[PDB]
Amino acid sequence: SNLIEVFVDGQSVMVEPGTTVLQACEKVGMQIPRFCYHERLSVAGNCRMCLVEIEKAPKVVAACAMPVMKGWNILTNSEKTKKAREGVMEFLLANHPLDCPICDQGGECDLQDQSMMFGSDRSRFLEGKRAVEDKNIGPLVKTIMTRCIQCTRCIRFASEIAGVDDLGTTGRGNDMQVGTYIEKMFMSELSGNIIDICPVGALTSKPYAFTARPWETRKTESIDVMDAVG
Amino acid sequence: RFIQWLRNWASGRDLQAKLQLRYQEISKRTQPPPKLPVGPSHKLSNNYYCTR
Ligand code: SF4
Ligand code: SF4
Ligand code: FES
Repeated sequence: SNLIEVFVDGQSVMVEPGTTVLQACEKVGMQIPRFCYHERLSVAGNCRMCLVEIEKAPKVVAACAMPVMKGWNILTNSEKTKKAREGVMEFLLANHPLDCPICDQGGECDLQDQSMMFGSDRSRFLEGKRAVEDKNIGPLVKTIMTRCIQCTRCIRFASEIAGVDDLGTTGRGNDMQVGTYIEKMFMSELSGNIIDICPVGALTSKPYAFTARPWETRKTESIDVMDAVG
Repeated sequence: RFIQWLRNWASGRDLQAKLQLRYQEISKRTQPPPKLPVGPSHKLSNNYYCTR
């Protein structure tokens, strides 16, 4: 009742009528690459990394924002999907500078755990690499806005849960930027909690800045006691 | 010389295959700077993933 069997790689599963292709393929234990998407946020689509070749169609669709019709064959690995996940993640790895000796998210960036598995082998660009300038906002958010692959993820968070309407999009085409037009500081509750959301190492912590790389720590779970909600 | 042929009566006569390469006709040095060819489908427009 209230379901459609969709053959994800030729294998049945029953979802709600009106869910997403992403949640369907993640239900059967698979990962499609995720840049312009978050579960705890709204949904946009302006990275165009999830691209699956749907069966009985010459075109390619993106799994972020579309419903699922009567049961398709969501052909995950094809000889054309790998001509797309290689495709998009060759452009955005060009207009970007050669950091990571010094990029402080250097052990967990999503241009670094996608780029071994998916994507191409070498480069053919071979000169270019625009370089914008940075600024300061508060004494907590160490700020390199050069890297900033414009996935529109920090931007919606101002309209999301933290209701401070502060950020925007300034520019057109190749040249757009993310930071505040005026030099207004941005600080309230949750204001230091953006540096987890930024999926590359363009945003990071100010006191933590130059200490140690994230493959030497020992992750032990615990609880903080500085408030009554735990 | 007379100490020479006593080495040539004993255990045959070699005179050229010395146990040292310390003399001449050991390769001393090599001049040119090297450059390596980059061959096996390193190029573009056909060399392309999901084929390899
Ligand atoms: S901080 Fe950088 S990675 Fe995060 S949403 Fe903004 S542009 Fe994208
Ligand atoms: S954030 Fe990603 S692209 Fe930037 S230096 Fe780290 S791994 Fe490289
Ligand atoms: S993954 Fe967000 S749009 Fe493809």
